[PDB]
Amino acid sequence: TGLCDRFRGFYPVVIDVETAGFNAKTDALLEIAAITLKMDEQGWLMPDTTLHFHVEPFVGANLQPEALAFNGIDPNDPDRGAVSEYEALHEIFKVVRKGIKASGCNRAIMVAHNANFDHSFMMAAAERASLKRNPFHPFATFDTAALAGLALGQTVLSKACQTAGMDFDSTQAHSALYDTERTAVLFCEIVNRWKRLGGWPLSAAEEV
Amino acid sequence: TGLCDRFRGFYPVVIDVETAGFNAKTDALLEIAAITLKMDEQGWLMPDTTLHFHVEPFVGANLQPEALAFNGIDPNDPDRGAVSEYEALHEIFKVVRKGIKASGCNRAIMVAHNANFDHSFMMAAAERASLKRNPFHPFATFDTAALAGLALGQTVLSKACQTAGMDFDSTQAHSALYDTERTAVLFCEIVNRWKRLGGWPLSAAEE
Ligand SMILES: [Co+2]
Ligand SMILES: [Mg+2]
Ligand SMILES: [Mg+2]
Repeated sequence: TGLCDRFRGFYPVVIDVETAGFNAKTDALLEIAAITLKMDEQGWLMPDTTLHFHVEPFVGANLQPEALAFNGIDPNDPDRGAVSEYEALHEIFKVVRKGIKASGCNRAIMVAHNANFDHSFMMAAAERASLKRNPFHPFATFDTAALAGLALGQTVLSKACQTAGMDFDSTQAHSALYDTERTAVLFCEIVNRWKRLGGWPLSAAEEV
Repeated sequence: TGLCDRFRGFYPVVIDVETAGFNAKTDALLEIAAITLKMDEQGWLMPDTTLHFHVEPFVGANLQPEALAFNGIDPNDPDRGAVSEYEALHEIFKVVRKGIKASGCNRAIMVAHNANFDHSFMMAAAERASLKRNPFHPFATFDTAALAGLALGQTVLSKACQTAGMDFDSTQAHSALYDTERTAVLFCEIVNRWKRLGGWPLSAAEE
Protein backbone atom coordinates (compact mmCIF):
# COMPACT_ATOMS: atom_id res chain seq x y z
CA THR A 1 0.00 0.00 0.00
CA GLY A 2 1.25 3.47 0.92
CA LEU A 3 4.43 4.33 2.81
CA CYS A 4 2.21 6.07 5.39
CA ASP A 5 0.49 2.74 6.06
CA ARG A 6 3.69 0.76 6.56
CA PHE A 7 5.12 2.29 9.74
CA ARG A 8 2.08 3.93 11.35
CA GLY A 9 2.87 7.30 9.79
CA PHE A 10 6.63 7.24 10.25
CA TYR A 11 8.61 8.60 7.29
CA PRO A 12 11.81 6.50 7.34
CA VAL A 13 14.99 8.37 6.45
CA VAL A 14 18.30 6.53 6.15
CA ILE A 15 21.03 8.56 7.85
CA ASP A 16 24.74 8.03 8.39
CA VAL A 17 27.35 10.11 10.18
CA GLU A 18 31.13 10.35 10.40
CA THR A 19 32.58 12.11 13.43
CA ALA A 20 35.69 13.19 15.32
CA GLY A 21 34.77 11.15 18.39
CA PHE A 22 32.21 9.09 20.30
CA ASN A 23 30.58 11.97 22.17
CA ALA A 24 27.75 13.70 20.30
CA LYS A 25 27.83 16.61 22.76
CA THR A 26 31.54 17.43 22.58
CA ASP A 27 32.89 15.92 19.36
CA ALA A 28 32.61 17.37 15.86
CA LEU A 29 30.33 16.12 13.11
CA LEU A 30 32.39 15.64 9.95
CA GLU A 31 30.03 13.96 7.47
CA ILE A 32 26.33 13.19 7.12
CA ALA A 33 24.40 11.44 4.37
CA ALA A 34 20.62 11.22 3.98
CA ILE A 35 18.45 8.96 1.83
CA THR A 36 14.67 9.24 1.85
CA LEU A 37 12.56 6.27 0.79
CA LYS A 38 9.43 5.76 -1.29
CA MET A 39 6.99 2.97 -2.08
CA ASP A 40 5.84 2.15 -5.60
CA GLU A 41 2.17 1.37 -6.19
CA GLN A 42 2.55 -2.34 -5.36
CA GLY A 43 3.98 -1.42 -1.96
CA TRP A 44 7.65 -2.11 -2.65
CA LEU A 45 10.20 0.04 -0.80
CA MET A 46 13.11 1.83 -2.48
CA PRO A 47 15.50 4.81 -2.08
CA ASP A 48 14.06 8.17 -3.13
CA THR A 49 16.20 11.28 -2.58
CA THR A 50 19.90 11.25 -1.68
CA LEU A 51 21.83 14.01 0.11
CA HIS A 52 25.42 14.14 1.37
CA PHE A 53 27.66 16.71 3.02
CA HIS A 54 31.16 17.22 4.33
CA VAL A 55 30.59 19.06 7.59
CA GLU A 56 32.61 21.81 9.28
CA PRO A 57 33.50 21.26 12.95
CA PHE A 58 31.36 23.52 15.15
CA VAL A 59 33.26 26.20 17.06
CA GLY A 60 34.48 24.71 20.34
CA ALA A 61 34.23 21.18 18.97
CA ASN A 62 36.67 18.54 20.16
CA LEU A 63 38.61 16.31 17.76
CA GLN A 64 39.81 12.89 18.90
CA PRO A 65 43.04 11.91 17.07
CA GLU A 66 42.06 8.23 17.04
CA ALA A 67 38.73 9.18 15.46
CA LEU A 68 40.49 11.02 12.62
CA ALA A 69 43.09 8.25 12.36
CA PHE A 70 40.25 5.75 11.96
CA ASN A 71 37.97 7.45 9.43
CA GLY A 72 40.88 9.17 7.71
CA ILE A 73 39.22 12.58 7.69
CA ASP A 74 41.29 15.76 7.96
CA PRO A 75 38.97 18.70 8.80
CA ASN A 76 41.77 21.18 8.03
CA ASP A 77 41.82 20.23 4.34
CA PRO A 78 40.51 23.29 2.43
CA ASP A 79 39.49 21.07 -0.50
CA ARG A 80 36.91 19.22 1.62
CA GLY A 81 34.05 21.24 0.18
CA ALA A 82 32.67 21.35 3.72
CA VAL A 83 29.52 23.17 4.79
CA SER A 84 28.14 24.22 8.17
CA GLU A 85 26.01 21.91 10.31
CA TYR A 86 23.12 24.33 9.81
CA GLU A 87 23.41 24.26 6.03
CA ALA A 88 23.58 20.46 5.81
CA LEU A 89 20.72 19.76 8.21
CA HIS A 90 18.56 22.58 6.86
CA GLU A 91 18.77 21.02 3.41
CA ILE A 92 18.05 17.53 4.75
CA PHE A 93 15.17 18.75 6.93
CA LYS A 94 13.68 20.58 3.95
CA VAL A 95 13.67 17.48 1.75
CA VAL A 96 12.32 15.36 4.61
CA ARG A 97 9.43 17.70 5.41
CA LYS A 98 8.59 17.64 1.71
CA GLY A 99 8.53 13.85 1.66
CA ILE A 100 6.50 13.60 4.86
CA LYS A 101 3.83 15.90 3.44
CA ALA A 102 3.85 14.37 -0.04
CA SER A 103 3.61 10.86 1.43
CA GLY A 104 0.97 11.78 4.00
CA CYS A 105 3.18 10.64 6.87
CA ASN A 106 3.13 12.47 10.21
CA ARG A 107 6.88 12.57 10.85
CA ALA A 108 10.32 11.10 10.21
CA ILE A 109 12.19 8.25 11.88
CA MET A 110 15.93 7.78 11.45
CA VAL A 111 17.05 4.53 9.85
CA ALA A 112 20.67 3.78 10.72
CA HIS A 113 23.13 1.06 11.72
CA ASN A 114 23.42 1.22 15.50
CA ALA A 115 21.01 4.10 15.01
CA ASN A 116 21.39 5.74 18.42
CA PHE A 117 24.94 6.80 17.59
CA ASP A 118 23.85 8.61 14.43
CA HIS A 119 20.65 9.88 16.05
CA SER A 120 22.52 11.49 18.95
CA PHE A 121 24.93 13.32 16.64
CA MET A 122 22.31 14.55 14.18
CA MET A 123 20.03 15.77 16.98
CA ALA A 124 22.94 17.45 18.75
CA ALA A 125 23.99 19.25 15.56
CA ALA A 126 20.41 20.35 14.89
CA GLU A 127 20.35 21.79 18.40
CA ARG A 128 23.63 23.63 17.82
CA ALA A 129 22.27 25.11 14.59
CA SER A 130 19.07 26.33 16.24
CA LEU A 131 17.01 24.39 13.70
CA LYS A 132 13.25 24.77 14.01
CA ARG A 133 10.62 22.05 13.65
CA ASN A 134 12.99 19.08 13.54
CA PRO A 135 10.94 16.55 11.53
CA PHE A 136 12.61 13.57 13.23
CA HIS A 137 11.24 11.62 16.19
CA PRO A 138 13.13 12.65 19.37
CA PHE A 139 14.12 9.10 20.41
CA ALA A 140 12.57 6.55 18.04
CA THR A 141 14.76 4.87 15.42
CA PHE A 142 15.00 1.91 13.06
CA ASP A 143 18.26 0.19 13.98
CA THR A 144 19.38 -1.89 11.00
CA ALA A 145 21.86 -3.73 13.21
CA ALA A 146 18.89 -5.23 15.04
CA LEU A 147 16.84 -5.66 11.86
CA ALA A 148 19.70 -7.42 10.08
CA GLY A 149 20.11 -9.51 13.22
CA LEU A 150 16.56 -10.76 12.76
CA ALA A 151 16.47 -10.94 8.97
CA LEU A 152 20.01 -12.15 8.23
CA GLY A 153 21.50 -13.24 11.55
CA GLN A 154 24.23 -10.60 11.19
CA THR A 155 24.69 -7.31 13.07
CA VAL A 156 27.83 -5.97 11.39
CA LEU A 157 26.94 -3.84 8.36
CA SER A 158 29.44 -5.27 5.87
CA LYS A 159 28.58 -8.87 6.74
CA ALA A 160 24.88 -8.05 6.67
CA CYS A 161 25.08 -6.69 3.12
CA GLN A 162 27.21 -9.65 2.04
CA THR A 163 24.83 -12.19 3.56
CA ALA A 164 22.08 -10.26 1.78
CA GLY A 165 23.80 -10.74 -1.57
CA MET A 166 24.92 -7.11 -1.71
CA ASP A 167 28.40 -5.90 -2.61
CA PHE A 168 30.42 -4.08 0.05
CA ASP A 169 33.60 -2.13 -0.65
CA SER A 170 35.57 -1.83 2.60
CA THR A 171 37.50 0.81 0.65
CA GLN A 172 34.55 3.18 1.12
CA ALA A 173 33.45 2.10 4.61
CA HIS A 174 34.55 5.41 6.14
CA SER A 175 32.30 7.43 3.84
CA ALA A 176 28.97 8.56 5.28
CA LEU A 177 27.37 8.60 1.83
CA TYR A 178 28.52 5.09 0.96
CA ASP A 179 27.42 3.63 4.30
CA THR A 180 24.06 5.39 3.97
CA GLU A 181 23.47 3.96 0.49
CA ARG A 182 24.41 0.40 1.46
CA THR A 183 22.25 0.74 4.57
CA ALA A 184 19.32 2.07 2.52
CA VAL A 185 19.53 -0.86 0.10
CA LEU A 186 19.92 -3.27 3.02
CA PHE A 187 16.90 -1.88 4.85
CA CYS A 188 14.79 -1.91 1.68
CA GLU A 189 15.85 -5.50 1.01
CA ILE A 190 14.89 -6.56 4.53
CA VAL A 191 11.47 -4.93 4.33
CA ASN A 192 10.76 -6.13 0.79
CA ARG A 193 11.84 -9.69 1.60
CA TRP A 194 9.34 -9.62 4.46
CA LYS A 195 6.55 -8.68 2.05
CA ARG A 196 7.84 -11.19 -0.52
CA LEU A 197 7.57 -14.11 1.91
CA GLY A 198 4.04 -13.11 2.91
CA GLY A 199 4.84 -11.45 6.23
CA TRP A 200 3.26 -8.22 5.02
CA PRO A 201 0.66 -7.16 4.94
CA LEU A 202 -0.56 -9.10 7.99
CA SER A 203 -3.51 -10.54 6.06
CA ALA A 204 -1.33 -12.05 3.34
CA ALA A 205 -0.38 -15.21 5.25
CA GLU A 206 -3.96 -16.48 5.39
CA GLU A 207 -5.02 -15.38 1.90
CA VAL A 208 -3.63 -18.37 0.01
CA THR B 1 19.04 -24.61 15.31
CA GLY B 2 21.42 -23.48 18.05
CA LEU B 3 20.90 -20.13 19.77
CA CYS B 4 24.61 -19.38 19.31
CA ASP B 5 24.07 -19.63 15.55
CA ARG B 6 21.07 -17.33 15.36
CA PHE B 7 22.69 -13.95 16.08
CA ARG B 8 26.38 -14.53 15.28
CA GLY B 9 26.99 -15.62 18.86
CA PHE B 10 24.95 -12.96 20.65
CA TYR B 11 23.05 -13.99 23.78
CA PRO B 12 19.71 -12.11 23.66
CA VAL B 13 18.57 -11.01 27.11
CA VAL B 14 15.28 -9.14 27.40
CA ILE B 15 15.45 -6.19 29.79
CA ASP B 16 13.09 -3.50 31.06
CA VAL B 17 13.74 -0.65 33.48
CA GLU B 18 11.67 1.80 35.50
CA THR B 19 13.32 5.08 36.44
CA ALA B 20 13.01 8.36 38.31
CA GLY B 21 13.74 10.36 35.17
CA PHE B 22 15.04 10.50 31.60
CA ASN B 23 18.74 10.93 32.41
CA ALA B 24 20.68 7.69 32.95
CA LYS B 25 23.66 9.54 34.44
CA THR B 26 21.73 11.49 37.06
CA ASP B 27 18.33 9.86 37.59
CA ALA B 28 17.75 6.86 39.85
CA LEU B 29 17.10 3.32 38.67
CA LEU B 30 14.01 1.98 40.44
CA GLU B 31 13.07 -1.28 38.69
CA ILE B 32 14.82 -3.81 36.47
CA ALA B 33 13.70 -7.13 35.04
CA ALA B 34 15.65 -9.65 32.98
CA ILE B 35 14.55 -12.59 30.85
CA THR B 36 17.08 -14.85 29.17
CA LEU B 37 15.97 -16.81 26.13
CA LYS B 38 16.63 -20.35 24.92
CA MET B 39 16.08 -22.32 21.72
CA ASP B 40 14.59 -25.79 21.67
CA GLU B 41 15.99 -28.53 19.45
CA GLN B 42 14.06 -27.36 16.39
CA GLY B 43 15.45 -23.85 16.77
CA TRP B 44 12.34 -22.21 18.21
CA LEU B 45 12.94 -19.31 20.60
CA MET B 46 11.35 -19.01 24.05
CA PRO B 47 11.78 -17.42 27.52
CA ASP B 48 14.26 -19.18 29.81
CA THR B 49 15.10 -17.60 33.18
CA THR B 50 13.26 -14.63 34.68
CA LEU B 51 14.64 -12.06 37.13
CA HIS B 52 13.02 -8.96 38.64
CA PHE B 53 14.09 -6.38 41.21
CA HIS B 54 12.98 -3.22 42.96
CA VAL B 55 16.06 -1.00 43.06
CA GLU B 56 17.35 1.38 45.73
CA PRO B 57 18.14 4.85 44.36
CA PHE B 58 21.92 5.24 44.31
CA VAL B 59 23.10 7.81 46.85
CA GLY B 60 23.20 11.24 45.24
CA ALA B 61 20.59 10.34 42.63
CA ASN B 62 17.99 12.81 41.36
CA LEU B 63 14.30 11.91 41.48
CA GLN B 64 11.98 13.70 39.05
CA PRO B 65 8.51 14.03 40.60
CA GLU B 66 7.12 13.81 37.06
CA ALA B 67 8.65 10.35 36.74
CA LEU B 68 7.32 9.15 40.10
CA ALA B 69 3.86 10.51 39.29
CA PHE B 70 3.96 8.57 36.01
CA ASN B 71 5.18 5.15 37.12
CA GLY B 72 3.56 5.35 40.55
CA ILE B 73 6.71 4.30 42.39
CA ASP B 74 7.40 5.52 45.93
CA PRO B 75 11.13 4.90 46.57
CA ASN B 76 10.55 5.75 50.25
CA ASP B 77 8.05 2.93 50.82
CA PRO B 78 9.87 0.49 53.16
CA ASP B 79 7.65 -2.38 51.96
CA ARG B 80 8.87 -2.26 48.34
CA GLY B 81 11.61 -4.77 49.16
CA ALA B 82 14.32 -2.93 47.25
CA VAL B 83 17.90 -4.07 46.68
CA SER B 84 21.05 -2.20 45.66
CA GLU B 85 22.04 -1.82 42.01
CA TYR B 86 24.93 -4.13 42.85
CA GLU B 87 22.69 -6.89 44.20
CA ALA B 88 20.34 -6.75 41.23
CA LEU B 89 22.86 -6.41 38.41
CA HIS B 90 25.31 -8.85 39.99
CA GLU B 91 22.57 -11.48 40.07
CA ILE B 92 21.50 -10.82 36.49
CA PHE B 93 25.09 -10.88 35.22
CA LYS B 94 25.65 -14.18 37.02
CA VAL B 95 22.60 -15.71 35.35
CA VAL B 96 23.49 -14.19 31.98
CA ARG B 97 27.09 -15.42 32.02
CA LYS B 98 25.88 -18.94 32.82
CA GLY B 99 23.49 -18.79 29.87
CA ILE B 100 26.22 -17.49 27.57
CA LYS B 101 28.56 -20.38 28.36
CA ALA B 102 25.87 -23.06 28.38
CA SER B 103 24.65 -21.98 24.93
CA GLY B 104 28.10 -21.53 23.41
CA CYS B 105 27.51 -17.82 22.83
CA ASN B 106 30.28 -15.27 23.34
CA ARG B 107 28.49 -12.10 24.46
CA ALA B 108 25.06 -10.89 25.57
CA ILE B 109 22.98 -8.28 23.74
CA MET B 110 20.11 -6.39 25.36
CA VAL B 111 16.62 -6.77 23.91
CA ALA B 112 14.40 -3.85 24.91
CA HIS B 113 11.63 -1.61 23.59
CA ASN B 114 13.37 1.59 22.58
CA ALA B 115 16.42 -0.30 23.78
CA ASN B 116 18.85 2.62 24.06
CA PHE B 117 16.89 3.96 27.02
CA ASP B 118 17.21 0.79 29.12
CA HIS B 119 20.71 0.04 27.87
CA SER B 120 21.95 3.43 29.06
CA PHE B 121 20.34 3.03 32.48
CA MET B 122 21.62 -0.51 32.98
CA MET B 123 25.15 0.35 31.87
CA ALA B 124 25.21 3.42 34.12
CA ALA B 125 24.10 1.37 37.12
CA ALA B 126 26.77 -1.21 36.27
CA GLU B 127 29.44 1.49 36.32
CA ARG B 128 28.16 3.02 39.56
CA ALA B 129 28.30 -0.43 41.16
CA SER B 130 31.79 -1.18 39.83
CA LEU B 131 30.67 -4.50 38.36
CA LYS B 132 33.43 -6.41 36.59
CA ARG B 133 33.19 -8.20 33.24
CA ASN B 134 29.80 -6.83 32.18
CA PRO B 135 28.58 -9.58 29.81
CA PHE B 136 26.42 -7.18 27.76
CA HIS B 137 27.62 -5.56 24.55
CA PRO B 138 28.58 -1.93 25.26
CA PHE B 139 26.50 -0.38 22.43
CA ALA B 140 24.70 -3.02 20.35
CA THR B 141 21.01 -3.70 21.03
CA PHE B 142 17.91 -5.39 19.64
CA ASP B 143 15.27 -2.65 19.74
CA THR B 144 11.86 -4.33 19.61
CA ALA B 145 10.31 -1.03 18.55
CA ALA B 146 12.14 -1.30 15.22
CA LEU B 147 11.58 -5.05 14.96
CA ALA B 148 7.85 -4.65 15.59
CA GLY B 149 7.91 -1.84 13.05
CA LEU B 150 9.27 -4.33 10.54
CA ALA B 151 7.23 -7.37 11.56
CA LEU B 152 3.97 -5.75 12.65
CA GLY B 153 3.95 -2.18 11.32
CA GLN B 154 3.67 -1.00 14.93
CA THR B 155 6.26 0.63 17.19
CA VAL B 156 4.30 1.15 20.40
CA LEU B 157 4.74 -1.87 22.67
CA SER B 158 1.07 -2.28 23.62
CA LYS B 159 -0.21 -1.92 20.04
CA ALA B 160 2.56 -4.18 18.79
CA CYS B 161 1.55 -6.89 21.25
CA GLN B 162 -2.13 -6.57 20.31
CA THR B 163 -1.40 -6.71 16.57
CA ALA B 164 0.60 -9.87 17.29
CA GLY B 165 -2.46 -11.32 19.02
CA MET B 166 -1.02 -11.00 22.52
CA ASP B 167 -2.87 -9.66 25.55
CA PHE B 168 -1.73 -6.36 27.04
CA ASP B 169 -2.88 -5.06 30.43
CA SER B 170 -2.40 -1.29 30.70
CA THR B 171 -2.90 -1.73 34.44
CA GLN B 172 0.56 -3.31 34.56
CA ALA B 173 2.36 -1.18 31.97
CA HIS B 174 4.38 0.60 34.68
CA SER B 175 5.97 -2.61 35.95
CA ALA B 176 9.43 -3.55 34.67
CA LEU B 177 8.71 -7.26 35.10
CA TYR B 178 5.46 -7.08 33.14
CA ASP B 179 6.89 -5.02 30.27
CA THR B 180 9.86 -7.39 30.10
CA GLU B 181 7.72 -10.52 29.87
CA ARG B 182 5.44 -9.01 27.21
CA THR B 183 8.46 -7.77 25.27
CA ALA B 184 10.19 -11.15 25.50
CA VAL B 185 7.08 -12.90 24.18
CA LEU B 186 6.88 -10.27 21.44
CA PHE B 187 10.51 -10.75 20.42
CA CYS B 188 10.08 -14.53 20.38
CA GLU B 189 6.90 -14.23 18.34
CA ILE B 190 8.75 -12.06 15.82
CA VAL B 191 11.78 -14.33 15.56
CA ASN B 192 9.63 -17.46 15.40
CA ARG B 193 7.31 -16.20 12.66
CA TRP B 194 10.24 -15.09 10.53
CA LYS B 195 11.43 -18.69 10.79
CA ARG B 196 7.98 -20.19 10.27
CA LEU B 197 7.29 -18.15 7.12
CA GLY B 198 10.57 -19.47 5.72
CA GLY B 199 12.72 -16.42 6.39
CA TRP B 200 15.07 -18.46 8.54
CA PRO B 201 17.27 -20.23 8.10
CA LEU B 202 18.54 -18.47 4.96
CA SER B 203 18.59 -21.77 3.06
CA ALA B 204 14.94 -22.54 3.83
CA ALA B 205 13.46 -20.43 1.01
CA GLU B 206 15.01 -22.53 -1.77
CA GLU B 207 14.08 -25.87 -0.19
CO1 LIG C 1 37.68 15.49 0.71
MG1 LIG D 1 27.90 4.64 10.75
MG1 LIG E 1 10.44 0.36 29.02
